[PDB]
Amino acid sequence: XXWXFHXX
Amino acid sequence: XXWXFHXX
Amino acid sequence: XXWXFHXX
Amino acid sequence: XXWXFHXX
Amino acid sequence: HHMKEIDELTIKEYGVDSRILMERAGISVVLAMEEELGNLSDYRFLVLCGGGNNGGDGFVVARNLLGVVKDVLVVFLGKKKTPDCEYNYGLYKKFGGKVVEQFEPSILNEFDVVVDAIFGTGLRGEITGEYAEIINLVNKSGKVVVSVDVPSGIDSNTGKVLRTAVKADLTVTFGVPKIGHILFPGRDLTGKLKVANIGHPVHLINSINRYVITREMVRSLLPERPRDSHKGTYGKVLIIAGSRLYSGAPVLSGMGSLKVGTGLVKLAVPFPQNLIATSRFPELISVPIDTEKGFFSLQNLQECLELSKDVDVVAIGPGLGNNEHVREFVNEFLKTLEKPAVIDADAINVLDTSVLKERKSPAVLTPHPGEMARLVKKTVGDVKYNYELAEEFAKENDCVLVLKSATTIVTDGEKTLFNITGNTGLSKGGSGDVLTGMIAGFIAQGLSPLEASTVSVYLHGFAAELFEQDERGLTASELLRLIPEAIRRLK
Amino acid sequence: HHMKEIDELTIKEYGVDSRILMERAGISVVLAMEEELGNLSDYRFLVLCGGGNNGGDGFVVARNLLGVVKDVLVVFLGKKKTPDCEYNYGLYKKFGGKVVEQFEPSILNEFDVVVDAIFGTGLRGEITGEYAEIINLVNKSGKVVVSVDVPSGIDSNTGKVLRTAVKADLTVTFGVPKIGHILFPGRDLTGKLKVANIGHPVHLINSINRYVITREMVRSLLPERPRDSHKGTYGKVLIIAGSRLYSGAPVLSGMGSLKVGTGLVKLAVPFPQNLIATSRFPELISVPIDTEKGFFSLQNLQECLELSKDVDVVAIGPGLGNNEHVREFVNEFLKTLEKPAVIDADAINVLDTSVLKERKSPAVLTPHPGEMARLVKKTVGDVKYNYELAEEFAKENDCVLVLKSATTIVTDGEKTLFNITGNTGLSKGGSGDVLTGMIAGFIAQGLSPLEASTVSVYLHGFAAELFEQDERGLTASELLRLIPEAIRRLK
Amino acid sequence: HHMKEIDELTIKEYGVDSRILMERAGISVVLAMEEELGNLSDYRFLVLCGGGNNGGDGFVVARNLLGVVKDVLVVFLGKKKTPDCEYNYGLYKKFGGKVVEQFEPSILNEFDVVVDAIFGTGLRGEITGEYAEIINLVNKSGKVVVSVDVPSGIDSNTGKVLRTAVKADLTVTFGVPKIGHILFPGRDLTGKLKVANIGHPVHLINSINRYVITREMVRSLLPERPRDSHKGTYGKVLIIAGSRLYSGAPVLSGMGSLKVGTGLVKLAVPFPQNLIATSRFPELISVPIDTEKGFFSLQNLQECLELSKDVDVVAIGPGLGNNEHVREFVNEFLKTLEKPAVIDADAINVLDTSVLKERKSPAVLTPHPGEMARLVKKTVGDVKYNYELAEEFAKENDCVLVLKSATTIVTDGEKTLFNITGNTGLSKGGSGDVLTGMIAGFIAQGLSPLEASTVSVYLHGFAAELFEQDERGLTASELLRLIPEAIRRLK
Amino acid sequence: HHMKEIDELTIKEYGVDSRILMERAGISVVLAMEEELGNLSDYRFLVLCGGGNNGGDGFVVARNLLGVVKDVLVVFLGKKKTPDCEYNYGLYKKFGGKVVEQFEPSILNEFDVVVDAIFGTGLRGEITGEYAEIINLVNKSGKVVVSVDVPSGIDSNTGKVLRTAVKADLTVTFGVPKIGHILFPGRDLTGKLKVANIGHPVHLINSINRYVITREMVRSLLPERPRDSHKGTYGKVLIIAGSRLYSGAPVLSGMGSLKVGTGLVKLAVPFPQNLIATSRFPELISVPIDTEKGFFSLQNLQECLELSKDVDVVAIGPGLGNNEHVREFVNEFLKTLEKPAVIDADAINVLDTSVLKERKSPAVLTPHPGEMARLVKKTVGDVKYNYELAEEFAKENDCVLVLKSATTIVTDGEKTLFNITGNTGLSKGGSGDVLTGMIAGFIAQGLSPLEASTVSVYLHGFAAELFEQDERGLTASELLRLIPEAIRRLK
Repeated sequence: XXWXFHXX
Repeated sequence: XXWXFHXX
Repeated sequence: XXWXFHXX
Repeated sequence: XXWXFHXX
Repeated sequence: HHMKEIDELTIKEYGVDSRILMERAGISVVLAMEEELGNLSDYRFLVLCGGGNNGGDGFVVARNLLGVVKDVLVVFLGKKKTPDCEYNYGLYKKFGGKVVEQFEPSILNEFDVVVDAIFGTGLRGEITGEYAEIINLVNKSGKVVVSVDVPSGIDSNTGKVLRTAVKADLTVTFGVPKIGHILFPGRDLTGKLKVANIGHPVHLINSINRYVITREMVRSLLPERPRDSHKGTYGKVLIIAGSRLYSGAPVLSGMGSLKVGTGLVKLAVPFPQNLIATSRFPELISVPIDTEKGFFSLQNLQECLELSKDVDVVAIGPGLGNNEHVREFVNEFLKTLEKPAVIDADAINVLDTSVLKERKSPAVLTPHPGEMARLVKKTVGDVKYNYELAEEFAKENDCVLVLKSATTIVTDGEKTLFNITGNTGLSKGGSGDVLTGMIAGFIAQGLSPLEASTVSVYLHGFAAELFEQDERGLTASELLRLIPEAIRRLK
Repeated sequence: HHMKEIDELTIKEYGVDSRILMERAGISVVLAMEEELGNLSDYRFLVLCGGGNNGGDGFVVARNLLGVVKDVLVVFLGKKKTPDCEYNYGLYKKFGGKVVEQFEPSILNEFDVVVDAIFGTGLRGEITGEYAEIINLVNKSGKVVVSVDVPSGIDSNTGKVLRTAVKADLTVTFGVPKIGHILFPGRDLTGKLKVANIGHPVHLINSINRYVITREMVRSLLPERPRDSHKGTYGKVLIIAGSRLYSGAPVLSGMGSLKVGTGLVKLAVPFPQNLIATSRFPELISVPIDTEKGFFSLQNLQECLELSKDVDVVAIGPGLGNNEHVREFVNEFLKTLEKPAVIDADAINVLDTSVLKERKSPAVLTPHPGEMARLVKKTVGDVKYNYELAEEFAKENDCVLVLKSATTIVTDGEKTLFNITGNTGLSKGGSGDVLTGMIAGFIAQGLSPLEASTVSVYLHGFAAELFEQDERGLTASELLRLIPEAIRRLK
Repeated sequence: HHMKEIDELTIKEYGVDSRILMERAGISVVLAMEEELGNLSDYRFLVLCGGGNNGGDGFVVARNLLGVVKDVLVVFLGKKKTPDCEYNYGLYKKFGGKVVEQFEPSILNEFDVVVDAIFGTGLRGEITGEYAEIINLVNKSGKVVVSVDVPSGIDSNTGKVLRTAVKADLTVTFGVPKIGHILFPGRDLTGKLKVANIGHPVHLINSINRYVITREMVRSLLPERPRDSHKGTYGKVLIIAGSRLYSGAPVLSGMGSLKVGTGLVKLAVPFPQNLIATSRFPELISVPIDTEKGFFSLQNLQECLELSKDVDVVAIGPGLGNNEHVREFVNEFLKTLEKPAVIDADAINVLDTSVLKERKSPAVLTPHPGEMARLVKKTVGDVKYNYELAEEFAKENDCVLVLKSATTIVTDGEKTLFNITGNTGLSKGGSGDVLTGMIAGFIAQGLSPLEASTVSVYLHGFAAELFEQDERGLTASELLRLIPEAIRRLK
Repeated sequence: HHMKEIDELTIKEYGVDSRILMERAGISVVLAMEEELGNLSDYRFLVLCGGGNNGGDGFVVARNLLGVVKDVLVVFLGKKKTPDCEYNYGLYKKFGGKVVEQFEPSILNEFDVVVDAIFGTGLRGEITGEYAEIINLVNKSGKVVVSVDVPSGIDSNTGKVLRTAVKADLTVTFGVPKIGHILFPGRDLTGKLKVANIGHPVHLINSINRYVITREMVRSLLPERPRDSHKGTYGKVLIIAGSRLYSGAPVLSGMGSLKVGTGLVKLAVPFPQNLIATSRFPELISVPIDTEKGFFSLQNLQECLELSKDVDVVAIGPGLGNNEHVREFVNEFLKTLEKPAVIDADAINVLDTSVLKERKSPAVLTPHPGEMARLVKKTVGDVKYNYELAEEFAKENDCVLVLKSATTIVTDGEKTLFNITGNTGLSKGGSGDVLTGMIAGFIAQGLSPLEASTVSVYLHGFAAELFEQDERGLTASELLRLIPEAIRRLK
């Protein structure tokens, strides 16, 4: 689940 | 983890 | 193993 | 747990 | 006292821009959908917005899905827009969002999720016209429905359907659950409820004097089981119940008291029906009451008062019957009894409420709505889920009122709690008899009447939910068995 | 007879330097903490030492943690030091240990573990003053508390709190458990108890004539189940119980006898209340006793004596009621009965103790402390946990006294055992009725009254602990069900 | 081009109130901490705020923790406050938040988490004075440190430390990662990076022409493996490498091409050093080049050009040596070669950049920073992580520059990508030789030079991370083995 | 410097009664046996005691088993008793322990465990007579043997057997391991060694300047792998090795350097033998050295010195051969080389030690005992396990001496470490070549020569232990493979 945050 | 949402 | 300690 | 004994 | 007042204070007094509260509300809806649907990329969203701040929240949701999911369309249904809904409409369009103002029925087969931001809280009027047509179509659509704040068409203060309402799979409300999420039909239409924190001061959130009863609250009210204890530590209950016609009621109440940890439970039951109780559960004390014709009467007043002397709480009413001799007995008994009373079933049915006002000692009344209706001489429809009536009744009569239903209302006129544990297995004779004993049990162990009522309604229902097979096969005996697992599972 | 005498003999007669005993005691505290906390490297230890040998032990602990853990500080609270405490203070300082003599309250947030070596065994006087202030702070600190020997403030000979006492997570005592670890409140304040072997001759350790009842002792007392056996092999019990008011008591006692493996159990219960027993458990024999008014009386003496002829043990008292006719009956019966008697509940309440002295045959009395209080005409507070009173009562009356409480005292006046199995689920009517039958059961199978009482109290309690859900939901019927698993789990 | 411009457009052009963006930023920090720390209730938070919008974000965080965690304190370090930081300071205080303006060193032992909102992005100047003292204390504190946007003291445009910077366990930035999160030392100081969506139009987020290379991007660039394929489908590579001194370089490059799926790989290596390659990997074609003294020279120009005719890409440089004859050869060869060239190691060291500008055919140069430094006649410190220099070099010379380091910069002067896969196992001879072949391999299979460089740097590094034991034991041969698992794991 | 001195200080200076130290020692033996044998109840113990303090410890053990196990017997073998042994003999008898003074051979079939407390540390003289007869019988008995302090008959300062010694399954020593537990044969005779803390000040325990190399020590010496690193960060090694006869040595050394994380490894090997290295491992740089006849000579001095200029460490010796031309070369090279040198194998065999004293730069010599013997012109038996000789050699020659054997001695003349990792798989050509490169590798990465030697010997051996099949099948190539798992397993 990716609406709020992306990784690096 | 409970900052945003409470249950019922 | 019980040389040193007994329980209750 | 290491109070009493060290290894080798 | 309520949420529009809390919003207003948060804005006017605390100084949070209303647009911020609105952004947070909308964002919270997205995160809630994400956690219910998983990754939202592959979904197509139809957002239906009114001109109110509910619609405004919907525009926030729509804007926040823009560029991030397969499709977004807003059907704006309102005639005018509030300032904050206008601002967010404005931003949605600035961000390249498509809005239409016509709801063509076919439109919803082009989408997976319907976000219902049409009407919010404090909608007062019956929905008719095209709004109704639209809501009916959505409900026939078989799409996933997420409602903003409350499903549109539900009265947020009562849970009643205003002619027609959206049936949501998920509802994301803000600050606190609303009475309409908690009472039926509203509770059914809400689906899964998430309560988002959208930035109100925690003080204001706690300014609210109506509560859902939670596991944590009950855990914290549960009495102490100090190791150095004796039977005496855990209280003594008398239960006055049963009749030649209703012989099993006493057994269920008595066993209800024991299963919640009461030290000593005594029944007074007309002989030989008293023997039924110890045959089933020999831990119980079931005292034979010699009666003329199988029912308590004034002939038994003195014996029951004597039995009351050496106990902490008296429960009365389960299976007593309803005749004039029972009436006389129940009212003289309660008028004279200087002990907390838990008044159930047939005792409520013959109760003179004057007697209740005149009592120095506490009482808990546990009516189902037909009993309440007869007690206040109103229709069931008047009394069912009528929390204000129950408050005023409790306040007037200095009692705790536990008005039973799928959502149970517990109130002392000052504090009002809502129980939402349970299932339809409790819609069966015997259930209430169990609850009655549990309450008396918890009072006996030292909880106030309100505390005992809160804890008991919660567990009674949670115990029904722990039944291992189909709920509709649940019976009171099995419910008794499940009580100690419910208590374990609290902790 | 006790531990200070054992220490003294070990020193003066056996020749163990008292400093060696002390080193071992301290070392044993470290190893016990290590096994409860795991690796002690990362912990900071606040050791609180008095000037007695308890404090001396604390200095050994502190010295032995020096260099090995994150921090050690000793707050020395005493005014003077014993020789061995002086020696060990001396060594602690030689090894570079920091000592302060002022307890500043803030000090305990700089530490994880409080080692309480302030007061040891045979502290007689009420703790007031700054000692109290310090102990209260420690108890409010929320730190891990390890007590040396006994939590400071507990009377090691009675378990009573001397105004205030330390509440320990762990207590490490030496040689044997002390009466104050075993009786409440002391037993609660002790937390987890470890009994360290610090070098006393094993002979002296066994010179002690008071014992905790252990699994191993009970395993070894449990009667033999030889394959070539018949009903007759396992004894016959008569249980005289019940009344029109207390109909379920007989069922619980009778079933208690059966669940422990008794061959034949017979109840004499007033009719028709006798029928309650076989409806629940048809394995039982429940003989109808024709009574005038629902209670045993002298009219039933002859019938009960006849029934007694063909059994090994008679249990009497559960649910009989307390009136003069019951009194007459119980005392004439016991005066005349030439069989072991287990005397419970209402039979104790009407018991004339003269009758008990005059009996050639054995007896076991199973009072809870209110029954004991009435029996010896003392206050409950006088009799509760009063092992010396119970010994003297047993010795005077040639009986076995099982004085029930969270810790149960079993004594024949010569040997005194303490039971520590059980939980607050046993603080509920019916529990005692079960125990009564178990005892009679074990006597019937051939155990002496004391042996039967030891085994029974242990299992009754262990069975309560095996209940699968919350203890407070435990009832006697469920306890009966759990007895055979308790017996299995012994072995 | 960058984030302050994106914020500004989002505000001024799109119309999002800057306070909303700020609320979202702060909220996003809380949710990120919640997901790293779990339930935040039991934590005590020290929030350190500057007067900039970073500090403003910190006030949002602090306000949002108010009432919800064990403790919150803001130490406000600024002298003045921006409007939005003032607004949020205002709200924090309105909500009952404690602020102090003095940082007492002891303060941080009263807290578990330090939220660093002191300095944000575009901090230009070296931090000295008490700001430094404070940041050093925080870094010595051993507390959990969460940085807002960037760890304070890191130049967000370069990753350089401005005398001193916070070392964060977690950093939550907004919109996109910043160059200072990606380049060292900044990348080390950032700890775990979360990139929050705080509401910028997705268009603007994608207006950015610098990117971290992600799994998904590489998955999508990976060439097709159509079932009906032959060796020819997957390209032909020539690799000109090796010398009498550097015999193993050719083997690693050649094997690098094969492991990425190239159809045919041919090495031209001075004889007999060419035999080393087929002894290790007989799948390779290793052509003997007859040389005067063990090194390529102009004597070999013609043979290498002929070999170049029947291949798609030529890789040159690994292990060639650096003498004048090699120099002459490399430059005449590249001047004349009408094929894409991957230019590595010693070929870069002798490269005349004029030759590179004058080439019609593409090139990729794979310098480590010492090679780059010599190539542009700058210091390593000038060139290391100097993405602007690398862009301008690529733009000027019409090449793709892969400037290797723990973060590798791949640029064609228009698009600039950052690789963050890998570990220190790649800091070992042979590593670069592998990468060189992979690039040529991917070019041969049809990827553009930039695409081939992106994919290769990513996998080369990911392959190092898949090594099963300690990274420092990783060698190039093992890296080759791991390449196909890296490719599998892409998909 | 040693343990009898530590005991003495602990007694005379710190003030611990020697009887306390002795009680602790004995107790520690019981707890150690308990943890090796489990519950000791069912065992029969034959304790064999001398008249020294070792015997005294045995009496403590015996006394402490009294009453607690199936049987205890002490055979007291001494003629006289020390004061503390007398005291503990005294207590053993007081506690009812049986002592005999005659060892009848048959006696040991009546027992399961032999506790050997006959001779302790600092036994100097060869055991003959009946003591020998007794020890031989015990060793033939097949009983479980626990030795107190050291197995009787082992010289605690050398590990040599004094004609005959007990072979123990378990040995419990106090304070620290003794040289005789660590060196063979003593290390074999010790069996499982437990080192008990019997109360010596931790300062004194650390006053000891000889150490076993532990996992934790090596973990802490392991160099840092900072993310922002390049090849250059991890050092450069030159390895001068190989000859026409010994072509594989260079490959193993070179690969040893790489597997420990060295950035760049270069070999200088006579051509064409240099090609062998890059065929096996193309990551290596293997420089062809043109030689007259297959061996290094002074003709190569200049080239090797040039190669040495651009590296951090030079390793020399593996596979060079031993002729006069090699001798000349090695010594002129080392005389002139201003870089740390790791000197192995054939380089040691031709080494002029004068050259070694005269060097400004550091050196590590890695002799096996035959190489050491030739180097100092002593017999292997003189030099094997001769830690004092190795110290003095290191001190005299300003080098680190790694004297290889199953226990490896690493010393710089001031600090002496003992490595006990490894197995007989390392007793095979190639093993030493690997270690040589590892050391150079660790020096190159920045560890001091002593640190690099400590870490390397430990890992080299631990890597041999990680081999998955029978140790005797271990070869150097497989050992190389296992190095990175050994490093991982450190952490």
